[PDB]
Amino acid sequence: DSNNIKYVREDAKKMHKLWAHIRMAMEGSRAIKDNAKEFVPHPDNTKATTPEGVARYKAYIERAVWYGASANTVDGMLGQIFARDPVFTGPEDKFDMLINDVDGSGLSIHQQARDSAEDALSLGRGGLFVDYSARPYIKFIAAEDILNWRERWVNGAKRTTLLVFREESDADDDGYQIYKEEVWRELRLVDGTYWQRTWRENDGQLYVDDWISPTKADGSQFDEIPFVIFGSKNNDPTIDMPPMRDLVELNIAHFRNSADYEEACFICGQPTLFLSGLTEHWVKNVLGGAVVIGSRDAVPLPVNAKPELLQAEGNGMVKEAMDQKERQMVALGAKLIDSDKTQRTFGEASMEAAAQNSVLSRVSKNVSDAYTKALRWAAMFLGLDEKIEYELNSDFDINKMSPEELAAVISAWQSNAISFTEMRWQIKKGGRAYLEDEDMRNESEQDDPL
Amino acid sequence: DSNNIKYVREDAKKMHKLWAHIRMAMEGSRAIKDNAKEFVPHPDNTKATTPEGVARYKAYIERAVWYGASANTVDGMLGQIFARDPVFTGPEDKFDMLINDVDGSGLSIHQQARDSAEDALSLGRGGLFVDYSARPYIKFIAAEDILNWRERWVNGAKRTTLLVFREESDADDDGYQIYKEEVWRELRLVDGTYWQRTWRENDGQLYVDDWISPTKADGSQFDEIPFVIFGSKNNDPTIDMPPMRDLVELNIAHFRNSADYEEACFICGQPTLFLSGLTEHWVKNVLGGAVVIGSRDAVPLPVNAKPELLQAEGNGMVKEAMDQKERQMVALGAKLIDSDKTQRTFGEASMEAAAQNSVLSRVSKNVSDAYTKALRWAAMFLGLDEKIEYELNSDFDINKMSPEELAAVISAWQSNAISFTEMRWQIKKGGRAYLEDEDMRNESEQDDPL
Amino acid sequence: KYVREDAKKMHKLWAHIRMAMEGSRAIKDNAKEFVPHPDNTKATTPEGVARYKAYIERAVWYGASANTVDGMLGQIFARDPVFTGPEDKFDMLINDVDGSGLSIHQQARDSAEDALSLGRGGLFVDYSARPYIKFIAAEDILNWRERWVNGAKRTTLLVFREESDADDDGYQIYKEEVWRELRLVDGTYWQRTWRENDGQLYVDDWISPTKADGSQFDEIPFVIFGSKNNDPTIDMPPMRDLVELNIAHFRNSADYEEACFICGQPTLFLSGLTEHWVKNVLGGAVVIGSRDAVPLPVNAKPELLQAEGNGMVKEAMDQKERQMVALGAKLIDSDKTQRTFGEASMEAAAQNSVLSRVSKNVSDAYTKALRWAAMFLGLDEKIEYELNSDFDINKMSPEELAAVISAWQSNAISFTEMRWQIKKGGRAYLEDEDMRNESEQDDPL
Amino acid sequence: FNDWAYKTMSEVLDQQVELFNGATRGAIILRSAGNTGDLSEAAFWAKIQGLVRPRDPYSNADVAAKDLRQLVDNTIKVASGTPPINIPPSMLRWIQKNPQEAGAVIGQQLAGDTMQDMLNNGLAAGKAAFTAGGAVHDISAAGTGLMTQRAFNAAQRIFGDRSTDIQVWVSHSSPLFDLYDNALANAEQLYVFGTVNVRADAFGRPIIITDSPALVSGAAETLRHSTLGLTTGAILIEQNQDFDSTVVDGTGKQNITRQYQAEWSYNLGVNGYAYDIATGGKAPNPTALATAANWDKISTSIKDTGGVVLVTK
Amino acid sequence: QEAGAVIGQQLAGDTMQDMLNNGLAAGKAAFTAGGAVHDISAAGTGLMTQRAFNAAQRIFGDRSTDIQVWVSHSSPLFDLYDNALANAEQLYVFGTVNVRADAFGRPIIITDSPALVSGAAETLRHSTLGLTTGAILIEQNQDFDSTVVDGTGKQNITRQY
Repeated sequence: DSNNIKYVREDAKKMHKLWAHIRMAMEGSRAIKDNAKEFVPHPDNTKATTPEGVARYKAYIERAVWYGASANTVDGMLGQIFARDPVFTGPEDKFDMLINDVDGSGLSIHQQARDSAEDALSLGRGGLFVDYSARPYIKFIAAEDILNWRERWVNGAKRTTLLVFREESDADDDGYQIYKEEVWRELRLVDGTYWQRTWRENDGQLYVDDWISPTKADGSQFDEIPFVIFGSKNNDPTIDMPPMRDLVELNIAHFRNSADYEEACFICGQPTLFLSGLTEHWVKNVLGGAVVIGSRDAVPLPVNAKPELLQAEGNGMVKEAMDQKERQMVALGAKLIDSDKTQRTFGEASMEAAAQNSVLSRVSKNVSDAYTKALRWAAMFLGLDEKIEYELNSDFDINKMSPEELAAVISAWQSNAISFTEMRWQIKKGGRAYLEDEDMRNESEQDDPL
Repeated sequence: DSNNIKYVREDAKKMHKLWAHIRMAMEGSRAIKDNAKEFVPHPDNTKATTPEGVARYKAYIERAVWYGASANTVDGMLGQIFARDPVFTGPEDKFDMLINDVDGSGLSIHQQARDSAEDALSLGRGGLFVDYSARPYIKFIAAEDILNWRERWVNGAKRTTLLVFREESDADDDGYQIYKEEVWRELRLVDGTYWQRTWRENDGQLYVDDWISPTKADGSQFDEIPFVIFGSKNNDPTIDMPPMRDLVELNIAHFRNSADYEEACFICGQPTLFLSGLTEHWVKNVLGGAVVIGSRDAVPLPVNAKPELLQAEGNGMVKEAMDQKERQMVALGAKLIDSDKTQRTFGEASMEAAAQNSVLSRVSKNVSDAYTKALRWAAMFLGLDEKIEYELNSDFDINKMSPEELAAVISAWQSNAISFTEMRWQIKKGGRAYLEDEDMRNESEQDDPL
Repeated sequence: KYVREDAKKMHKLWAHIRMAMEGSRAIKDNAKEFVPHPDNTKATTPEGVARYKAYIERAVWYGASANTVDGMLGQIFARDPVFTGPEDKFDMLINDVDGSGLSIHQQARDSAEDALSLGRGGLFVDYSARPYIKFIAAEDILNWRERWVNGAKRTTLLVFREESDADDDGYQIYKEEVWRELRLVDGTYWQRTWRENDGQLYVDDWISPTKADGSQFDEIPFVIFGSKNNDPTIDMPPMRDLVELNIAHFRNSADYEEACFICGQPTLFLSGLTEHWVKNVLGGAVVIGSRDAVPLPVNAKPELLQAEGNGMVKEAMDQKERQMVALGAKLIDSDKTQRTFGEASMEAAAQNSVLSRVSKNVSDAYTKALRWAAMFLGLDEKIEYELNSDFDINKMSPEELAAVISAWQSNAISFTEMRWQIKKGGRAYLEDEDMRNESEQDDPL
Repeated sequence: FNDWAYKTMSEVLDQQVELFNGATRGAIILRSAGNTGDLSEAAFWAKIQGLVRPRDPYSNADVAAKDLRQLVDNTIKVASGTPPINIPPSMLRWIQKNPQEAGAVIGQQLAGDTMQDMLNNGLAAGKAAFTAGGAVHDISAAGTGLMTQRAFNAAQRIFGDRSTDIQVWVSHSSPLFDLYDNALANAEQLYVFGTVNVRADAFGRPIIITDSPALVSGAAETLRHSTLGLTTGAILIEQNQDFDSTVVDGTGKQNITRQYQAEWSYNLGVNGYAYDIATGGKAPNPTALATAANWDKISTSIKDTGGVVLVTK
Repeated sequence: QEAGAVIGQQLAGDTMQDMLNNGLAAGKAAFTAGGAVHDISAAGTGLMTQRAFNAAQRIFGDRSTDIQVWVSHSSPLFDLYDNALANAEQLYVFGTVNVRADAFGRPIIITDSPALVSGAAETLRHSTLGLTTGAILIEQNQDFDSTVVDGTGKQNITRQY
């Protein structure tokens, strides 16, 4: 039944195909090979109908090679984002329960943030949900589970009124645990008040719960839904296109060219004799249906007989095309692969460092804003201090910091230009220290060893 | 009370094929050639039906060459992540028995951490188990042994309700006689209490333990199951896709191309005379079925007879495919192999070092969190301090520290910026010290003997 | 699926690795298993076996694996391993580790080569009175168990083969065997030994060794060190694929050498020749020197034929030599290629991964053995034996000397640490105590 | 991978099966308790008939003799299962994020159908036991066949002074539609438009609708609906928590056959009745359970047994 | 899993029984093929006796002390017990009448191996074999495979070990 708790917006349904292709590209060779029916078109439909043709297609695909550079691009981009740990501003012991286990599963907020950035880089959509059970939990919802949202101009303000996201959990309520029970959360906003329901499909029946308005420590309910949708473009529920679409497409084209190249290498890659000007009589007399080709074994041939070894030579057009695609892939982002043959002198990349890490900066800022909002809502649940921030690493291209860098930062701290916390964070940025600020303070409180 | 103690969640069953493939790639040429049917497609299955066909396939596989760049990659990454030793923060004399023999078999925690991180690099899945016998022990459970798990949302908290793992063991019977007995451990979380059963099957009979709750030194049982699933992505019960899959695919393709290349070189590699414009009359006149080809002896041929010494030329398409596949394996950025012909500008890799050492940083943080949590669980078992850490070697591309680096570090230590212990850890990192901090302080407290 | 590891089937792999290490002779008397016969029909025949002998004898064994292990040992073993604790009390352990006068450093080197080559070994600390730190080969260990008791991974049983030769009045070669039998009952160590006299196994009753104070033992005095980790389970040898590459290169070189022997010599190939012309002027003898010229009939084309270079066989041989260097195994040096300083600094960590792993494993194994020896003698327990964890060591630079002393004047490095720095850098040889004794006096001036 | 989503639109179930535990004021219990064998019998003390006797103080004469007996309850184990399902390769074989032993819709339908089969077997067994115990009323000759509430008052009459124990009715949809139609045209006007929509039976007993085939018999004129009223804990269903499912691939034919089969069991018990395992079988069929003459009456009084069945056309 | 536990518990002992029985049968066959056999059955009463052990020890010549263990059936041991109990030769006293190491300190390992009975009814021929160290060598190949395959189509799911 449509118009249900499980109805999905149209544009999400349109985007599901692209998201599936991106996920398959992230998975690797197995997904692409199993689902190669649409990626690699059959060379001809005539045999594609026949079972001999589908056997040939199976041999064609199974021989192919999946480069898998798009997944490496993501992994590399995520590694660029995440070095050391994101900083946290505000009380720490008063937010320690969130740091140790953000959703009661022992998962630190760092790892959930890493996964959120991974999904905002690969398919470019995610969501953070802050709920109360005493402790507030910050959920993570994949873009595949976001299925409904609604926008209104309430007194001229963009207000997210409705939002339904799919919630999943293994069913353990006695019985036999046939399948896992499945949940939907209907988040509604009326007259500046946050309402919610919980729809459970158990045994084929859609249970519903009474409307409840989660309330803060002081009360007053809410004016906004504690759910932020972060993407590659901006933190709005409107769908933002995935960063990895082009690379996935180039990778797929490279994969099909690789399939063609491997077929050519399999068939025509072996040198072959091709004895010309031979008759059946001579072959049956002296050759006898078998030719010894060793160094010490010689073979005679009749008059005007020309033996010529044949195999397809290199620098072919298929290889040329796939090399062009490899260049195009590295041209659109070099996080996927590197080339030791390519020599780049230092001091030139500082001009293009800004334009290149554009996706990194956008994703980092989006995730930082989303997590700051989520932590502020969690504080509202707890009645804590709102003036807090959780910003990720915006300083990409990281490495161990040179002695001159350390001298400069120390000189900056000796003058009243960089505070002690900022200097310590800068030193930890370059991998020259690991101890936290308070421990170092307490250790340096003592007199000099001497 | 319980269902079958062995039951593989279908995801683990799906991942078993890929895990076996990656494990056998780590194995080397032996495993690949023992199971070549799954990787190397038969050149002609019509032959494969025949017995001479299987003889041909055996001869065509035994000549192949296994590169194994994947094993070298794993080794390189493991060496980079465990250069020097992981540091432990907290009481050390109290925790010394967990450091020296972490499972009671004299295996130091550093070696077990190395093995777990190796499995994280290869298969992207692992597990640490902390139990109480008396003293607590930290187990290591491979990816294949964790055969089921469960996630439930109770009070809005992602909780691991069930987690059963097959713990391999051995029977030391009266004699010296090989028995292989298995122990299955089921971990349950009911009404917020941790419960544990062992299916001992000692003597091959029912020794299934009952509902038992291991209890802390102070008491109060447990709030969470003391078992952590660490992976390449994050510390989730859900499967984390292996970081080695695409390299293994590339090595398998390179292996089949190498088999084809070896067949071509063995058959057509040797030069062959290919005498043409010949007749049997002349052959029996002069040659007599034996041609001398030394420099001291010459052989004539009749009119219009053209000898053409033929051999397979170089730079064939097979070498081209093999070379591009090796270059692709290197492009992925993996430290599988090196090339002295190539040159890289120093200071250029300083920008991409963050992206290249991504998987290393992710596995470092994941395993560090896993071991920190396991050590906290053991501390709660024995009621020690809770704020303890186990911080793996985060800094990569390690090298002997420069005199400039030494001077800068000493200058920083003399200023109230970097702690003495931090400076000592840095000096040990660069291979400029070996004694312990307290040992050096005790020795150097005295004035200079002069 | 597939069996755990290789189902402890590293026996043939260890044999192959040992034969590869032995050199060209061991490979050449094993060509049947390594180099397949080109033709089975010949292989049955006697001219076929003569052909195979000629085929294999002309081959050239490259022998890169032995150089790989030699380089790895040289990198690991520079100066001497460091010993921590009472050196005066443990001198009678270090000098004669097993009663033969062989220093502990040389046995450590042997165990390091065993770890690097086939990834297995064993240290056994027994009590004769004087503790003896034995070294047991990989093939000698022939049983081990993993019964876990009290919820803890424990090694309960372990039996290893122990080798000796008898000096009977007559210099007749007598090979007799001893089987030490280590067992662990109720967390307690028991042993029995066997003496064999040309097939006379004399068994001894189970015995309970005790420490100097007493309390007997809690764990077996035996550690199995491997390239991977110090675990009873079999660890993969580090040079498995390396041997495969060497063997493939060897067979390709056999083919190449056959080609060079047969078709490497150019020949005249006097095409268009009539036997009448031969018997007329050639007379069954062609003089080819520059002093004489040979005449030929009408429309005859002499042409020198010799197999040229850049063939596929040498292409594959160069590919496999490149593969060995590409693997990164310090096996050969290349005068042709050059690498900028600082580029290899980044990958120095990865290249020395197996080096660091083996160094740490052997250091931990020897540390544990020394703990057991101290337990037997009732000495201190805080003793360590750490190998050289800093590979590629060279003569340290004068600016590095300035840095080292400047660091020692500040209280950031100990005097012994500074002396170890200088010694490892090849700038001093006398012991720190001796230098202190000499320098405590007044200046010469 | 085209839809790339679980097709929950599948009609996993249609009959309302929310009839367990508190959904029926505890009339039908669905505890999860595992027990062995094919029977689970428990014995309580029998009620002595002539416990109190007239006595003659002037002359006692002969002395009679009374003995105490022991009655036996029964709980027959019922085993169900799933026919071999050959899962089609289809095209929706992308990696399923959440693992399901059967995958696709097999378990999504299996949970609902398991609950439906449990409820149908329980209702059929209840009807059979009540018919074998005499707690049956057949109002079919009179009028249309179902009255507004006089039909329920007849069951109250049958059960007697302990009628307060009966507190819920399980009925097919057609009897309740008939009751609605009767209410709309109130002959004896007691329904106003505000209170024309009533679920209970004017005695505080809620009526629960279910379309179970166990409550409908015959067709055309012989079509009969069975409305049964239960006391507290009248029908007990005990899940044996022994579920086993398998996925097997068959080879040898032109194409592979990937089959699925599941297996489970549960117990049934009716308050105040025993299953005559001697008359029936070790593993009763749904026909055997619904068949009478296999359900002996154990309790001495019909008031002790839980449940009465009302038959209306 | 209780069924599989029963399978394993019986299977361990049964595998060892099969290995030992095959080893003993092969050893007896090889020794008979090599001519190293002595038969006391035809000479007088056919029963175990110390003289029988000596006569069997007459093989191997001077290097006969290398024979270590006399593996045999239980019935020959009990025949030896019967002979020793009624010591017609004043060798055994009651305190030393039960010894399992009769042959000059060589013990007598006892097992009911059907490979050693080698007979039936009254024409049975019990066979005992004395061994040196390493005489019978049994080498497992460390290739143990256990497979549980399920089948569907029947009234119940079936398994197969």
